[PDB]
Amino acid sequence: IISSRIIWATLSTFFIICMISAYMFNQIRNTQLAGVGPKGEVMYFLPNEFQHQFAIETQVMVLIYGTLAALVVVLVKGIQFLRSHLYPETKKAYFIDAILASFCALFIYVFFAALTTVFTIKSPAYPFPLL
Amino acid sequence: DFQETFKTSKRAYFAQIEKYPKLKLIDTFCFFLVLLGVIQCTFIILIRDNFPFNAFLAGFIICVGQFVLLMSLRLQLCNSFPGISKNRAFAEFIVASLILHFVCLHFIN
Amino acid sequence: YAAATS
Amino acid sequence: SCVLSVFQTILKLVIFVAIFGAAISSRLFAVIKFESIIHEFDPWFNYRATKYLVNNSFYKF
Amino acid sequence: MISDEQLNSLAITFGIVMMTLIVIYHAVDSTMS
Amino acid sequence: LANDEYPRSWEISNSWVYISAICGVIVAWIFFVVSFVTTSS
Amino acid sequence: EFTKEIKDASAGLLAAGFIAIVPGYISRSVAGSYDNEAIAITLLMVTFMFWIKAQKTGSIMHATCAALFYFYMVSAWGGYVFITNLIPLHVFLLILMGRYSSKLYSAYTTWYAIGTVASMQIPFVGFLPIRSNDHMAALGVFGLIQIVAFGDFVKGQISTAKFKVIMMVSLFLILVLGVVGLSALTYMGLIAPWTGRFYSLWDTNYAKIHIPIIASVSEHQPVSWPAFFFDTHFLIWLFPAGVFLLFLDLKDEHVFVIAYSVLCSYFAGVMVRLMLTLTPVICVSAAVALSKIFDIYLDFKKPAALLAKLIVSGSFIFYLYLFVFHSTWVTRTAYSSPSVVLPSLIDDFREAYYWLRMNSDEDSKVAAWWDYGYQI
Amino acid sequence: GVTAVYFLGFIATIVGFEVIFARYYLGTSIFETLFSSLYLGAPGLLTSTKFLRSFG
Ligand SMILES: CC(=O)N[C@H]1[C@H](O[C@H]2[C@H](O)[C@@H](NC(C)=O)[C@@H](OP(=O)(O)OP(=O)(O)OCC[C@H](C)CC/C=C(/C)CC/C=C(/C)CCC=C(C)C)O[C@@H]2CO)O[C@H](CO)[C@@H](O[C@@H]2O[C@H](CO[C@H]3O[C@H](CO)[C@@H](O)[C@H](O[C@H]4O[C@H](CO)[C@@H](O)[C@H](O)[C@@H]4O)[C@@H]3O)[C@@H](O)[C@H](O[C@H]3O[C@H](CO)[C@@H](O)[C@H](O)[C@@H]3O[C@H]3O[C@H](CO)[C@@H](O)[C@H](O)[C@@H]3O[C@H]3O[C@H](CO)[C@@H](O)[C@H](O[C@H]4O[C@H](CO)[C@@H](O)[C@H](O[C@H]5O[C@H](CO)[C@@H](O)[C@H](O)[C@H]5O[C@H]5O[C@H](CO)[C@@H](O)[C@H](O)[C@H]5O)[C@H]4O)[C@@H]3O)[C@@H]2O)[C@@H]1O
Ligand SMILES: CCCCC/C=C\C/C=C\CCCCCCCC(=O)O[C@H](COC(=O)CCCCCCCCCCCCCCC)COP(=O)([O-])OCC[N+](C)(C)C
Ligand SMILES: CCCCC/C=C\C/C=C\CCCCCCCC(=O)O[C@H](COC(=O)CCCCCCCCCCCCCCC)COP(=O)([O-])OCC[N+](C)(C)C
Ligand SMILES: *C(=O)c1ccc(-c2c3ccc(=[N+](C)C)cc-3oc3cc(N(C)C)ccc23)c(C(=O)[O-])c1
Ligand SMILES: [Mn+2]
Repeated sequence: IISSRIIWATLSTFFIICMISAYMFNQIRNTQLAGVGPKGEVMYFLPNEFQHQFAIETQVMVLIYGTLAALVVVLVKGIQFLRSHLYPETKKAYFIDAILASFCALFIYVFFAALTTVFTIKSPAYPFPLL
Repeated sequence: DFQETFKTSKRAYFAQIEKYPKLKLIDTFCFFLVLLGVIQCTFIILIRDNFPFNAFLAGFIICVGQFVLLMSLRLQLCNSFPGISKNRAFAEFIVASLILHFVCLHFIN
Repeated sequence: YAAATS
Repeated sequence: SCVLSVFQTILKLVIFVAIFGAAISSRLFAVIKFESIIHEFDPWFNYRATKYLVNNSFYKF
Repeated sequence: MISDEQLNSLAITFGIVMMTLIVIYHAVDSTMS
Repeated sequence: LANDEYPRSWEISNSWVYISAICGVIVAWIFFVVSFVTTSS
Repeated sequence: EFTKEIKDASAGLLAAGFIAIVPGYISRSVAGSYDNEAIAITLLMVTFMFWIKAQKTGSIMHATCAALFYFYMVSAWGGYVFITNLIPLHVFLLILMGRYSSKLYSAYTTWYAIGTVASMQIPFVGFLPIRSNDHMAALGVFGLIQIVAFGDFVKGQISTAKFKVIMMVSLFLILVLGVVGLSALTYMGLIAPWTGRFYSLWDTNYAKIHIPIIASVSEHQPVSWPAFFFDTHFLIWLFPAGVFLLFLDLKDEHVFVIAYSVLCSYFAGVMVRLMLTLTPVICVSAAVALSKIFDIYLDFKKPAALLAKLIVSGSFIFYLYLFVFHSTWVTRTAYSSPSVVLPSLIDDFREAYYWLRMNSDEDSKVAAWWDYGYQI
Repeated sequence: GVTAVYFLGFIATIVGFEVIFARYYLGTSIFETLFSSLYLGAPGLLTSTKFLRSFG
């Protein structure tokens, strides 16, 4: 049957990310899907504004939050599974696990830095920008 | 089908109530707690009025609450919970009962 | 945010 | 080990003292910078209702 | 009284002390259990 | 009208019925407790 | 304590540290703020602690303690209805996942009886618990939990799998009749309708259409994504994870946390003032996630292993210090401003009010807009 | 035996809280009903726990 923990877990986490990404706001408040810069370059984020947003903003934030949460989950639960699949030879395991976990930490840092940059676009004087 | 499970359960029940005497005291109490509630409801129907609604509720809820507390006791007494013994499960019952009796004597005004 | 008209 | 349990208990007591300090210190910016005054709109009414309790009685409140 | 800047320093000092002590608790608890 | 200025329960007949129920339950609960600690199983 | 009931004491310490300085809670609880939330969100956690202690252990005393603190919340704040609908929901889910026990019967029935009879003593609440839709979920789960318990008595004697769908069909039948009953009663006019703000949480456009005073107050508006960061930095990405990690290992406590998280995330998105109710769960969820990470990377008990553990733990310790700094800056900049005195000082409000207090007749009446009534 | 004394103490707490609640239904104040309860409860909390510990 379909009553599996993984399915319900992924669906609930996705719903939570959608709500924390102001998905509802895009609907009760009708907001222009995106915009256009001086060059016509689609501006994803409406800048220097704190209580207004475009609707591509929700999707970008969903990507960021989902990736960060996934990397945390992978770190806690999926290191060995990844080692089993990507490097099935098993000649060395401790060193491989260490490498994979360090890369996971590095990517968490990169994405959090991206999140902070994207926040500074909304409020242009945020003191702690994590670059 | 049903008419057979009936005798089966009646047998089991009377067996248990005879084996352990205390599991009959609670049962008798619960039965009468039903009657009192029914009597009050019949009164409310016989007169088609519920003027003291505070009073009516304070008199109906003390019965419902006592019933549920007794059943919690009977469940904790037939098969003890992991960290609560038969004694502690009687003292807790007493404390909850006393609190219910106070809030019910405060509701009726 | 407070109980006031916007 | 008994020693490890004693260490953990002392450490938790110190951690909680730090937590209380952090909370109060973060909350006192407005009281340190201007004065001790009730802020916002609703608290004003709440304040009045407490001065009426504290000055008359519980029954008259 | 205590100035605003000193209040800021006290708030941040308490926060850092708290976080370090919690990290030390977690490290000892995980290693020893 | 304040909380204490309404007619008391012992002055309304419907209240007489409900008070009777409350008293019967308190008295039966006391008897129950005495018997539950006395009677051996 | 509440986190110490879901994982360990370490996760509890992390959760307490997070909640102490978290900007989201700080916003409605700065020295000077004297609204109901100040004490209300404390009683909520206490009530939830006792509920979980009562549900997992199965004790009457802890359910009575939960009932008494629920009474305290009913007497303190007007958002007690959240508890009235979250504790039943948890129980309901536990019935559907097949995890009914006797600890559940005992805990829920004792909490419901004492809590409901005690929450009808506040004059404001009156008889709402028995005749209002918002308080009817509890009453459903009160009746339902009594069929299911009879079920168990009559599970053992049938002693075969005939009872499996013999139970399911009965459940569906009752579930249908009740909702219809509510609907019929509501139409007849005996049971009150859903209040005028709770419906607004589902019919988002409803407020402006009918109630024109609810849609003028800034508090009841949706929130843009930046706010879920300005208030719970770092924790906001780490919360959705903790929810998944608690979902991989379902326990009754975890079912509680999951339901709490989902419902409050929706409500917080739909309305700004309901963000505060979401801040505690976020902390708890973050506390679990970080604690799990630490458990796999702090126990120093091998060059590559040591290097990996240090790089991971160090990154997260960096994020913790960044959290402290961000929270303090946010608290100083935005949430610590007084309202009676605009910083320049501009003392016009107090000056005018004092003039009115000193040079006007004691019985005189002032006619201004509602916003400035309490202050006057 | 000696346990009878604790038994009487237990029964006296059990009936005595009810006497308090009746003295409350009939007009006495909440503060008097809150101090009487404390006085009765403390020796009752000792003697009832003792009866229950001995007998069981
Ligand atoms: C906008 C809004 O909102 N508004 C509102 C407001 O609000 C506000 C607030 O308030 C504030 N605050 C402050 C402090 O300031 C603020 O806020 P905030 O910030 O917001 O804060 P909060 O609130 O806290 O927060 C919140 C929180 C949130 C909620 C959270 C949430 C969260 C979450 C998470 C969510 C959760 C949930 C969910 C769901 C989810 C979950 C989950 C799931 C589900 C899954 O701000 C705000 C805003 O801004 O407020 C206010 C108030 O305050 C209000 O108002 C009010 O209201 C009410 C209601 O209304 C309604 O209803 C009505 C009816 O009732 C109607 O009418 C209405 O209508 C209206 O409206 C509409 C619309 O608009 C329209 O259309 C129309 O036209 C109209 O206009 C409505 O519908 C009301 O009621 C009120 O009024 C009242 O009051 C006043 C005063 O002045 C007066 O004047 C009047 O008259 C009235 O009165 C009444 O009542 C009262 C109480 O209440 C009393 O006192 C009086 O006396 C009266 O009463 C009388 O009458 C009645 C009728 O008429 C009756 O019922 C009664 O009776 C009763 O009672 C009595 C006394 O107690 C008794 O006695 C009785 O009993 C007797 O009798 C019976 C019969 O026969 C019998 O049975 C019995 O037995 C008896 O008893 C007796 O006797 C005996 C012997 O014989 C003895 O023993 C005893 O003791 C005695 O008792 C009973 O029955 C009387 O008769 C107002 O208006 C607003 O709205
Ligand atoms: C679980 C436990 C809780 C953990 C901590 C909880 C909360 C603390 C966190 C933050 C508090 C923020 C501090 C703001 C205070 C503003 C006033 C100020 O800073 O006064 C400073 C003075 O300072 C000091 O010399 C500190 C004095 C040293 C005291 C030693 C430790 C305190 C012991 C307290 C408890 C002792 C009882 C023992 C048995 C019970 C300036 O005042 P002034 O110039 O106006 O003096 C007026 C002018 N004369 C000097 C002439 C009067
Ligand atoms: C083991 C045995 C323990 C017994 C159980 C104990 C606790 C159960 C808890 C539930 C209580 C239900 C209702 C209690 C009513 C008390 C008010 C009262 O008393 O006010 C009543 C009526 O006002 C009310 O309706 C007010 C509504 C309730 C307000 C409660 C205050 C809220 C604060 C909550 C927490 C307070 C903590 C303070 C510091 C931590 C008047 O009283 P009166 O002076 O006119 O009394 C005279 C005696 N007549 C009754 C015969 C006239
Ligand atoms: C509620 O409607 C509301 C709460 C806070 C703020 C807010 C400030 C209000 C008053 C201030 N002073 C007079 C000192 C300063 C404020 O700083 C803020 C900074 C932000 N950032 C950094 C995005 C957000 C809100 C405030 C307001 C408001 O005026 O915008 C409103
Ligand atoms: Mn308010």
